[PDB]
Amino acid sequence: IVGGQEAPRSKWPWQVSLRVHGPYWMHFCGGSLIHPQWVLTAAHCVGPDVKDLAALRVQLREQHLYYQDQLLPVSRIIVHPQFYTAQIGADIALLELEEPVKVSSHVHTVTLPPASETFPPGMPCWVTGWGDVDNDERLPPPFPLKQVKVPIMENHICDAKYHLGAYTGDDVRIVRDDMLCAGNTRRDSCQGDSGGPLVCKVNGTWLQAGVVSWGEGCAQPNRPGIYTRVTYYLDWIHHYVPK
Amino acid sequence: IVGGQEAPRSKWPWQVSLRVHGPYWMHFCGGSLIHPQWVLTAAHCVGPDVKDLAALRVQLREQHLYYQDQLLPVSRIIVHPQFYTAQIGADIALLELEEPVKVSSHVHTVTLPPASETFPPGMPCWVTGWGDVDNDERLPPPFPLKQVKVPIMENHICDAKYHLGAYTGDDVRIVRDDMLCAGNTRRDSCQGDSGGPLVCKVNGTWLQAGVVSWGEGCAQPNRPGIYTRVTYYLDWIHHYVPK
Amino acid sequence: IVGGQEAPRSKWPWQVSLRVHGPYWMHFCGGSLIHPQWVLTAAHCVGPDVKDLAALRVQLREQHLYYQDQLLPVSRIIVHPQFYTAQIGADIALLELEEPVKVSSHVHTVTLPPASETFPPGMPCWVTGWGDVDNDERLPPPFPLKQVKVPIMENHICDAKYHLGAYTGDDVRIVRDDMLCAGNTRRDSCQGDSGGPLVCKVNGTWLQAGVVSWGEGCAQPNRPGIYTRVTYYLDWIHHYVPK
Amino acid sequence: IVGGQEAPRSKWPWQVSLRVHGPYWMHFCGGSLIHPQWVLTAAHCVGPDVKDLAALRVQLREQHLYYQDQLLPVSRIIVHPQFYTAQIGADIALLELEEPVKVSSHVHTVTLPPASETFPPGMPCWVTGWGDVDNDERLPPPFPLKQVKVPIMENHICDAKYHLGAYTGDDVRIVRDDMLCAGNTRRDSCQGDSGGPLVCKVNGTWLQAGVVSWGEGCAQPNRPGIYTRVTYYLDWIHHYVPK
Ligand SMILES: *[C@@](O)(c1noc(Cc2ccc(OCCc3ccc(Cl)c(Cl)c3)cc2)n1)[C@H](CCCCN)NC(=O)c1ccc(F)cc1
Ligand SMILES: *[C@@](O)(c1noc(Cc2ccc(OCCc3ccc(Cl)c(Cl)c3)cc2)n1)[C@H](CCCCN)NC(=O)c1ccc(F)cc1
Ligand SMILES: *[C@@](O)(c1noc(Cc2ccc(OCCc3ccc(Cl)c(Cl)c3)cc2)n1)[C@H](CCCCN)NC(=O)c1ccc(F)cc1
Ligand SMILES: *[C@@](O)(c1noc(Cc2ccc(OCCc3ccc(Cl)c(Cl)c3)cc2)n1)[C@H](CCCCN)NC(=O)c1ccc(F)cc1
Repeated sequence: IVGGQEAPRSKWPWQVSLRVHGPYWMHFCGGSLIHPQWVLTAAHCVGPDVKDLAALRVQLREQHLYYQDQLLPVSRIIVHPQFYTAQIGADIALLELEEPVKVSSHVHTVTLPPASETFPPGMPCWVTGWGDVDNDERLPPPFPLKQVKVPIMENHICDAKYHLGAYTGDDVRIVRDDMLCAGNTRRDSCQGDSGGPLVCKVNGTWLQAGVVSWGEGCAQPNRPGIYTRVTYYLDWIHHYVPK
Repeated sequence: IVGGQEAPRSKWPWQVSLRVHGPYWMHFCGGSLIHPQWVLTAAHCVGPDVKDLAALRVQLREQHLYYQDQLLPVSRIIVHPQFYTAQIGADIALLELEEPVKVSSHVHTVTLPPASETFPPGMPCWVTGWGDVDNDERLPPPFPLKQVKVPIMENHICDAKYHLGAYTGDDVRIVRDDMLCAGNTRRDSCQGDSGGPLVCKVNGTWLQAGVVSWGEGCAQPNRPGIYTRVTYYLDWIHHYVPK
Repeated sequence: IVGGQEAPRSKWPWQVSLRVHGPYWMHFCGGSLIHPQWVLTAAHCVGPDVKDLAALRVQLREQHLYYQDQLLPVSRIIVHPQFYTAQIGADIALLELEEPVKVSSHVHTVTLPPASETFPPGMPCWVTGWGDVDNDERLPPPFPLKQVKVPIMENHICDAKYHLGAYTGDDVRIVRDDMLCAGNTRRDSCQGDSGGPLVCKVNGTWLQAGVVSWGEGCAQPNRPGIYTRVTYYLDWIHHYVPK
Repeated sequence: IVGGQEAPRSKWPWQVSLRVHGPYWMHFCGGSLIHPQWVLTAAHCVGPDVKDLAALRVQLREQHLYYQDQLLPVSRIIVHPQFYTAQIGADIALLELEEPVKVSSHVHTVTLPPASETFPPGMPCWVTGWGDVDNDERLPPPFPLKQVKVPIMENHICDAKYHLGAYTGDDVRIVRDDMLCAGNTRRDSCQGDSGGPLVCKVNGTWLQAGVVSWGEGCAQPNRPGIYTRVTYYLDWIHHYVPK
């Protein structure tokens, strides 16, 4: 996370850390608990190539990475079949846990938005994770969960910005309709925030608008953060995850 | 180049090295001389973001990088306007030299194929360059120009291979119609060969079939090298380069 | 620590972590609390070149580095004036804290040996710290304090081992009389344990025999860990530290 | 080499490159040809631990590293038996080639100084090699042999400078009597120049005064370059090398 602050312990009870087997169980991406048995993440965290499920675990909400790990094994990785790269789109995946988790006020699911919600500019939205605090700058120990409030911008505005300082023709769409844009040169997600949630408070409910997907660096001029637009993939999610 | 050998001095008179300003004029990509004043390369070498022409030079055929440099300034970079990433496609660009080169038997142009030419599967073609000799393995000093014979593979077969061990749906195209495929787990192009030529000898003439574009690593199982299909972009090339 | 285990919370109440100012207060060396206002460490941690006291802090015993830091400022660095390199010797230094520590069962001082004490070969001693777990292998998060039992070895035997597979003449001393030797190819101290204590239980009391100094890598054949011999420098320590 | 310039082809016919077996025969130290069968270098380049001779070769003078290699195998490595570290001293070694080389005006031996020559300040002296051009700054391709004129300073002056900004007591000698000091903040040897020659022209003959040994970084304030003093080790050299 670029800008923002350490999250209060009572905020973001759906935040998860994805861990890869190595010298230790290392954080490589975020996710969100959308069901006691299901984690929502980015496809680019777990694909497009098929990996050994034994090499993956999930960690539920931790204030500080690694200090109190209780790792959960995964039974299934489901990756959107249209996914190949984040810039092409369909950057969305599901992890099925081997067992349902016990939910509480400290650890519980995020609400998915209804199909009609567009998340226009001036919506209050937050992105959370344990990623880099700037381009090529690691989150230092003790690895506190960060949050930052990011301004939403309309896709067409964001598309026009991505074309400034580029050879790409103005008519060749960069920011696609299954994507959502937020952030500026002080407030963004960064490497290690991938797969984590962008959440907006709508009529007193926290809704997941986005999955951290991609950008040209982090907090760079005319290069806002890009997110998988959750409303676009509700029917695909609801094929796997009970309502 | 993976699984290659050092090129004879008399072969590949069209090979060029692209150089970026730093502590020295470092090789970052290949190219081909298609006209005395024009170099053909990959868009991803020089875009999609706009670069300073002052930081770029061209070096014509060298047996060993850096030994006998005579660096040429570039007057214009023309990146295909449909280019954003190599996986989306249109991975092709033109460098206009500030002066035409005086051609010789040692340094001269490659022939572009006719629009009709379909380089059939199995045909023996060659790819050349000063790139890595394996995944994350640098070409050692003294940096000899390398060559490897790579068989052409039909797009449908190559697309099918990229789907093996992948979550991507079989009906979702990975290798697109403006791309061409060559190589196996012993013979491939690699990082630093980007923008360089894939050449095939047809009716006793060397024709440039491909521009080194992308792949999943180098010489990996079921991940052949992907190239920009030159026949696809002949009308765009001929818009700038005299016939 | 090589071949160790995580320390019980009740053990090694004198262990300290030395911290340098940067993007965070990073652990670079160990130390021991020998008096409420004094830390014993290696000269090579803090010399021979003069450093800014503002850039140094001390952290008293913590089970996991960085998690619950309470960083203590240092009023003075005293590096033995005969120190230039660890292999020459006098690898010993004192940090004077700005305030005396309030001692407890969890955090308190280690006992210095009497001048006469000869820690005989084969005696069970312990070395502790947050250093590497093998050659160029970092302690993973969450950075637990580690411990390993290492047998004391006679200087003459240790000197003889350093000469095996070396050009150095057998009559040319490598392990000097102000040094002490411990460890084998399964059990050693390593990079980041420097300045930490080697403690031995004598007549029911923990005595500090050694300060982690140097070696040829960690746990290498015929290259035991070398330590500053504390008994050798008692008169220098007691010049500054009340008895 | 810090400061100075590329050496003319006609200068330093005694300069040698030491090569270690890896992905390529990589330069790690310099040397000097003192006899058709013998190379003079630093002990720290080849010791104190015994290595496999098959992993070492010698390259005689080349203007550009790697471009025209004709590598020579070594029959013997002879390291001063008093050597353990450069700062302790006796930083001197001999390589015996398997065959005598053919000498010419382009490749020939350097003259050793007579026992009485002290090399006082104001002597014109040069140091040569393919080492770093500044602290952690590699010689760029094409790796030209560099030279720099370095001012000699008296041992006592150099010893006093090494004490400025240090804890080491003023009467604890750092610069030892078997060592020689040259350089300033514009002109020095650096990492990769180790084992190479410091040569001074005395009564129209080039004499090797020094072997590149050590320093605190390169061209740093109050830290001139330190060399093994060749006159100190003449009797040891003459045990092995014919006059
Ligand atoms: C994401 O934070 C991000 N950062 O890096 C990535 C890519 C990445 C890196 C490592 C891994 O490790 C997977 C290991 C593994 C092993 C075994 C098993 Cl079984 C499994 Cl499942 C996994 C995966 C993925 N993603 C950032 C966010 C940027 C936000 C900018 N505002 N995204 C990118 O860096 C990025 C992604 C894709 C792009 F096309 C461009 C940029
Ligand atoms: C290509 O060999 C390759 N290798 O690296 C690249 C990417 C790359 C990296 C650096 C640069 O630097 C140019 C910077 C610069 C600065 C100043 C100025 Cl003025 C200019 Cl013009 C430019 C450019 C490009 N490409 C390989 C080939 C793989 C072959 C496999 N068989 N391709 C990739 O590595 C690759 C490219 C694109 C992708 F989407 C994936 C993979
Ligand atoms: C020690 O564990 C060790 N590990 O690294 C060292 C060297 C070292 C590296 C960095 C620093 O940082 C000091 C920075 C600093 C900045 C500001 C301020 Cl204000 C201050 Cl005071 C300081 C210090 C020291 N030492 C190991 C133990 C090996 C045990 C093997 N059995 N020792 C070595 O690595 C070693 C030391 C000396 C040698 F000559 C050789 C080897
Ligand atoms: C020297 O230029 C220098 N630079 O690095 C060294 C140390 C060094 C590095 C690599 C190797 O390779 C060993 C490979 C090998 C493999 C097989 C076989 Cl068979 C053999 Cl024989 C060898 C060896 C040694 N030395 C610089 C010069 C500094 C000049 C400052 N004005 N010296 C140092 O960096 C240095 C040496 C010793 C010190 F105590 C401090 C500094």
